[PDB]
Amino acid sequence: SMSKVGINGFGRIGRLVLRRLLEVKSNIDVVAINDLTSPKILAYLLKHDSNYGPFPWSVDFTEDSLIVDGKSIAVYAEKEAKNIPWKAKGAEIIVECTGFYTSAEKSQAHLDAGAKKVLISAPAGEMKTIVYNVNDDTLDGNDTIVSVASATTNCLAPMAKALHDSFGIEVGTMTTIHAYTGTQSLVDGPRGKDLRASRAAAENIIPHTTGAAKAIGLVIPELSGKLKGHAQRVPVKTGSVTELVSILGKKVTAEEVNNALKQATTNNESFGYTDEEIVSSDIIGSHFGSVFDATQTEITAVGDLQLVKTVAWYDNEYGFVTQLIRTLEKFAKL
Amino acid sequence: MSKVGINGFGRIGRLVLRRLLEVKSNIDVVAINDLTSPKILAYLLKHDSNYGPFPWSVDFTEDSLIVDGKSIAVYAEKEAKNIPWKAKGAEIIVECTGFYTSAEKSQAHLDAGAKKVLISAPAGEMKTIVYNVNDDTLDGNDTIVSVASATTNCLAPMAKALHDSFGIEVGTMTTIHAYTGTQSLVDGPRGKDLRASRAAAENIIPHTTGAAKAIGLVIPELSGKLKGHAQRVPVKTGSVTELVSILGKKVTAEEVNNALKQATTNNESFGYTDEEIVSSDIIGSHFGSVFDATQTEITAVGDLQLVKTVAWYDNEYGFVTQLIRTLEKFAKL
Amino acid sequence: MSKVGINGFGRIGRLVLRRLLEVKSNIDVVAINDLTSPKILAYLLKHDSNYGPFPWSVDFTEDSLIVDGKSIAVYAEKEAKNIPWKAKGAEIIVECTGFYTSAEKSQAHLDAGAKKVLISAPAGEMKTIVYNVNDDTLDGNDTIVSVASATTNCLAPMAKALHDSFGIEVGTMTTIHAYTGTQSLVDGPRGKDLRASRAAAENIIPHTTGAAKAIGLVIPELSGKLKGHAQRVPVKTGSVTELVSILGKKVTAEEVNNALKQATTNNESFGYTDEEIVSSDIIGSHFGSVFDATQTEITAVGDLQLVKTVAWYDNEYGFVTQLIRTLEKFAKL
Amino acid sequence: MSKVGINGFGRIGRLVLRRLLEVKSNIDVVAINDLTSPKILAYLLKHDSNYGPFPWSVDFTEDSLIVDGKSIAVYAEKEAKNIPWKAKGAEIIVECTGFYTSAEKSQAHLDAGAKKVLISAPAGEMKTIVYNVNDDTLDGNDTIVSVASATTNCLAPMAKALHDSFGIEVGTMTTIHAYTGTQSLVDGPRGKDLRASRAAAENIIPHTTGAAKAIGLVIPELSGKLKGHAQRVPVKTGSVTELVSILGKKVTAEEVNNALKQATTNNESFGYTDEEIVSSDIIGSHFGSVFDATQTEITAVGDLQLVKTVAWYDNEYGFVTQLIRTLEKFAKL
Ligand SMILES: NC(=O)c1ccc[n+]([C@@H]2O[C@H](COP(=O)([O-])OP(=O)(O)OC[C@H]3O[C@@H](n4cnc5c(N)ncnc54)[C@H](O)[C@@H]3O)[C@@H](O)[C@H]2O)c1
Ligand SMILES: NC(=O)c1ccc[n+]([C@@H]2O[C@H](COP(=O)([O-])OP(=O)(O)OC[C@H]3O[C@@H](n4cnc5c(N)ncnc54)[C@H](O)[C@@H]3O)[C@@H](O)[C@H]2O)c1
Ligand SMILES: NC(=O)c1ccc[n+]([C@@H]2O[C@H](COP(=O)([O-])OP(=O)(O)OC[C@H]3O[C@@H](n4cnc5c(N)ncnc54)[C@H](O)[C@@H]3O)[C@@H](O)[C@H]2O)c1
Ligand SMILES: NC(=O)c1ccc[n+]([C@@H]2O[C@H](COP(=O)([O-])OP(=O)(O)OC[C@H]3O[C@@H](n4cnc5c(N)ncnc54)[C@H](O)[C@@H]3O)[C@@H](O)[C@H]2O)c1
Ligand SMILES: [Cl-]
Ligand SMILES: [Cl-]
Ligand SMILES: [Cl-]
Ligand SMILES: [Cl-]
Ligand SMILES: [Cl-]
Repeated sequence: SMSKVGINGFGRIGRLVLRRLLEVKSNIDVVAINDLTSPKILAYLLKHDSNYGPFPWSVDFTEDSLIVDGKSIAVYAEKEAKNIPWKAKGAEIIVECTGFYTSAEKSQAHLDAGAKKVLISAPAGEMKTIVYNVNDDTLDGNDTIVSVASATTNCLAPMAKALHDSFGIEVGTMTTIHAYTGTQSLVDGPRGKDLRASRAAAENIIPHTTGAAKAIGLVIPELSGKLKGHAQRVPVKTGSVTELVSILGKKVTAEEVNNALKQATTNNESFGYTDEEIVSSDIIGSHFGSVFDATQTEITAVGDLQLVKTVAWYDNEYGFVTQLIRTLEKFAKL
Repeated sequence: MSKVGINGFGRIGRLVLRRLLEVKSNIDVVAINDLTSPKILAYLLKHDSNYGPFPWSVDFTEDSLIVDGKSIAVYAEKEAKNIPWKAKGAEIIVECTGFYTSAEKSQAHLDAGAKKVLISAPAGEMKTIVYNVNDDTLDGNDTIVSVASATTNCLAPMAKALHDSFGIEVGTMTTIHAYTGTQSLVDGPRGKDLRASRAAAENIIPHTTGAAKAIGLVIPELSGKLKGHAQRVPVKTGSVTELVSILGKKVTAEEVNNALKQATTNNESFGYTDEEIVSSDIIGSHFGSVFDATQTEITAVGDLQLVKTVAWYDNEYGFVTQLIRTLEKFAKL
Repeated sequence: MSKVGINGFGRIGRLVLRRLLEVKSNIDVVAINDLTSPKILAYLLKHDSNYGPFPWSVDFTEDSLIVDGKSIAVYAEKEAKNIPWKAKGAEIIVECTGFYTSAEKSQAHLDAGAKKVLISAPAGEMKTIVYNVNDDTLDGNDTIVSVASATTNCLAPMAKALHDSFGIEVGTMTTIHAYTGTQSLVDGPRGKDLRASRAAAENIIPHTTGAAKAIGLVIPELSGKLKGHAQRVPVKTGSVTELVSILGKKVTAEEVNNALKQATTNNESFGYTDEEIVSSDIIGSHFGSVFDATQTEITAVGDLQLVKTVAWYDNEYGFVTQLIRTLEKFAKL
Repeated sequence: MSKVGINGFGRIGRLVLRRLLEVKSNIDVVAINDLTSPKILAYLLKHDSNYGPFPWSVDFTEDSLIVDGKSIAVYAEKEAKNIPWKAKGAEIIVECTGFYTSAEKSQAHLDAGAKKVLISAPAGEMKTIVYNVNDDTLDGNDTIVSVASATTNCLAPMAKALHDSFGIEVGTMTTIHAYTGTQSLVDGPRGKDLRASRAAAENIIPHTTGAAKAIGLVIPELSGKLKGHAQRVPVKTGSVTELVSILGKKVTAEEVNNALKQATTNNESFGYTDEEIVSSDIIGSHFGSVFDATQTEITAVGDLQLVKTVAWYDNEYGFVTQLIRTLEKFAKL
């Protein structure tokens, strides 16, 4: 069993990866970290978190390492993945969280740099892409580079799966009202080519493209090409919600849709259920990838024309991370 | 009837007066009712967190505002039946408190000596007006009317245009809506709406709204064919409405965009953009709705088609501009 | 041991219960009074926008909350003299409504059957306790006591240490303070504080506070020597207190900081940090005040010296841990 | 001189243009350098999250902006020496990038054919100007000059008036300051400054500034007498500076306010308010600083006296107005 892990990109997602690993007392062992800064700065960011608060374990550092819960972790500072000295500590599986290696072509650099497998924390083109407890059974021993898609995908997928299986989804469109992230702007200024991303993220509702629905065929093959959607990025720091409007393959009531979602969430560590009147901050630190909200279910019908709107919460930082880590633990034991 | 009183000199009520002054209306605000002192109403009029300084002079006396040199009586009667509207001859009441959103309740303004009420919110089965959609329905004998919600003013012009051009068979709405005074600053009781008891500037809060459900009051042919809800989020004003529809015809995005553009032409109430705007860009809008071509989306599989269309709105000032047009026509009957 | 009643199950009132259970306190909370239904209180206790899910089970009946399987009676009496405290034998009331902040007002809890009241806000000239500064001034005869504001609880430990080590000749205080429920979500009337009427999540808002003015109730040697005020800013909790002092002695930054470290040693109410923290890092703190040596500043010209000292506080949970420490001593008397 | 280039079409860079157009300056912006396309600078000039739509037409080509029907070249040179300032006759450079804050560094604008540079930030030991305090120190032989920070333009007028009337023997400043582009959107490395790495809109963030430390360049007799810092907070623009001074005379609050009223009278750079304003009320201010008499505070204990004076400022637009004033005068020498 491959127990030894490297994290590339010790950011929002990367830091939480470590946090979650120590929280579930995993046999997986983080032996090296690569970013662009000093151990001092990484230690400060790891110790102090604006969203989840103080790190639950001891954090200290050296000129070339972090010391977390008494255990030493090497820190490297290589912009180019192929130069990361992963063999020095035996980093076997790389959790790729930088945002700059989101393809097989790009992420294979880690293999050149001496790692064995790569798990990418973002969509990454047409490669094996896993949403745990939806399609993790498609994983095998020959998968060497894998994607876990976006938080949004981990939110949409299990909801869509439940619907697909119970009723059919003949066509649908998704809007996620999504917390702001590092790809957006603090103040109005250039942010590559996306004009909207240029705008101050905490002062606006900002429409934003996402591939979650578009590329859903990678997770649920039978819905391939049948979903579209987008994001409205809004001023909350983490916690998001996905709405899916579907034409289903069967006439339904709200109760029928809600019972089917309940069943699919039963005995399911990835996919939660609620009928409580919750709001976005209640999902912060969720250990699910998705939490279906029965109180938002809505059936609109005129004769035989039926629209069905299903809604699910997700903590796009930690909740997602819990999915990444479930996927990682299975990856390592193949 | 050129003389007006305002009940509820709140976010809507105050902007009502700003807008009347902005368009040099021959309507005359003579009286204002609220729950507080003139000092406090005057500070609030003078200094606005969303729109900045009042462009006119503002002073007060122990019973009045003086706005741009003109005296406006202030009353503090929590029951509308006790507002002395006849003292300064207030004929038309712009009801902006949120406590009289029905025929039965706003009757109190007429028992109190006014002739007409225009309610700044939905109010059941009464004439409900979205200006430049169904304003031709207003009548000389109408005494109590609604301008519905800001959300309704945003949805209706979009739904009207899609209805006329393609037909809407069924549809559902979500508005990503700026927070409002019906919500809470900090977590705490807010009557019986549990979601509304939560800190509004720190949460995405789902919230019910009749905008889609009551659309039949504005566009009879769409009666019962829409439903919808809001997601309240931390921006102070400026909101967006997404409508997802099954249309009566197969379409292209370009065809939808051009139909909509046609409907916005020479339309003081319904605006158009294909610029990559965000919500703060709608703050101060003088339209009730601004349709956004950049977010049009056609999802097609074989014969099936879903069409997502989206319009922005300044739920405060933009809605107010619709309220004033509706009031300018209401007063000349 | 003792049985308590909570009046005002609000931001402070709910966190009092959370903290009592977290420390496995002997105190049993037996009754709660507020203005609403058990359903609404259970919703609010369960789901907290600042601290997340309640760590215990929460349920309700028509007259009660059930928390970790223990029943707590719920009443809805706006006048404290009508709260049936005797029905469950609540002898110590934790007064958290904002409406009984005087000895004559909180007396009504004793007329209703309680023995002692601890008030969760400044309450005039009464025994006013900052735990680990002046908790020794409590005795078997006190029946109504105050714990001051969160700001007093931030200020008084810093001021006491400076007092004891160097003397404070005079000083002034400014706290950059999270917004609270006394402010407004949207621009609108809020009693006679004009500034409190303005949208709290969208402004820096100057705001009056007695923490400095009434510090003598907690540190008698400093009566009349300190003034200050707050700037309310848009963070939901997490506040910081700066104090500019002329000290009695003449000092280096290092020396100020050593004095404060000693004062924070084996002191569960008052903490120290030399880490570059920001306000969200204090959220959930089990201190009333955390002195920050990084912000210490000595400005000096000739024999003239200004000393600025800065301390953080979670005005919500942090304060509450102080209230609970004080509440535990006050029960045992 | 009437021919200017802007390096750094950022928050400050864009408002420079907006302001020159607002005052009908007979300076013309002929060229603009940044790191992006004309399409992106046009989108940004046209849509502003703080100040709304551009008041004038904005269009572009692949190498220019068309603003109010006039062409302005756009270049994208990382290094200032590589900028074709020569080409359109760029005489005075407004250096608003943050990256060329010295004489040596802004030299490069001269090495590429510009005469003068006006830097929009503190720039070490060079001629540093707060308009209507020390603009009389500008001469014809000046090439590279600074207008310091917004905080310096806030602090200087107030300090100047206190110094003239009473003397400041020593003093310390805290500015409660709107977040800027130098801070982080989410927790992440921002060079070596640990505090600047933290999410700016979710925290009160202590932060260093030289406004007080370098006041000597603006007010030579206050040299080395002041210190201070900032608490960055979650508002988008609009800040406030607090100064605690030991003055050279005993004073009342009335005496301190009248002296400030006098200094502000027919002073287009420095404003006065007796109204209970909040940060958003300063947004769009045409002053560098607005002294607020409602926050003046005198703490007296015998011969010892601390005086807190407080001034508001729009760190974006308000600072800009000072910049222009200085620019217009720099041009004519
Ligand atoms: N934030 C979310 O909501 C979220 C959710 C799910 C997935 N993701 C995805 O996870 C990835 C990381 O997101 P994030 O939000 O943590 O971003 P982030 O900016 O917080 O973190 C990126 C980290 O990588 C470092 N980095 C950048 N370039 C690098 C390089 N060449 N080499 C090494 N380190 C480098 C940065 O210094 C930073 O620590 C992205 O692909 C993102 O799309 C994000
Ligand atoms: N804010 C928006 O986005 C928006 C948009 C469109 C319509 N509306 C509607 O307009 C109405 C007002 O909304 P708002 O945002 O201005 O509310 P708000 O809370 O800002 O204002 C309400 C005003 O009414 C006063 N008031 C309350 N009860 C009263 C009584 N019994 N008598 C007299 N005055 C009383 C308050 O003091 C306050 O000044 C509501 O019906 C609301 O649904 C709001
Ligand atoms: N930062 C803080 O929030 C903080 C810190 C220290 C002290 N305090 C003090 O504690 C007290 C409460 O502050 P809060 O933030 O919890 O307020 P809050 O508004 O969150 O809580 C008040 C609660 O009291 C209830 N209430 C109001 N009037 C009542 C009455 N007559 N009878 C019974 N219940 C009533 C409300 O329904 C609400 O649940 C205040 O005196 C406040 O100054 C607050
Ligand atoms: N924001 C404020 O409140 C404020 C107030 C007073 C002074 N200032 C000062 O003004 C300057 C600009 O601040 P800002 O807030 O506008 O920053 P900003 O980040 O908005 O603007 C910086 C602009 O410079 C551009 N840029 C960066 N490097 C460049 C280069 N090498 N060549 C050309 N362009 C480059 C960026 O693309 C951006 O458009 C800073 O020096 C700051 O200290 C800012
Ligand atoms: Cl590489
Ligand atoms: Cl898509
Ligand atoms: Cl509905
Ligand atoms: Cl005081
Ligand atoms: Cl300094």
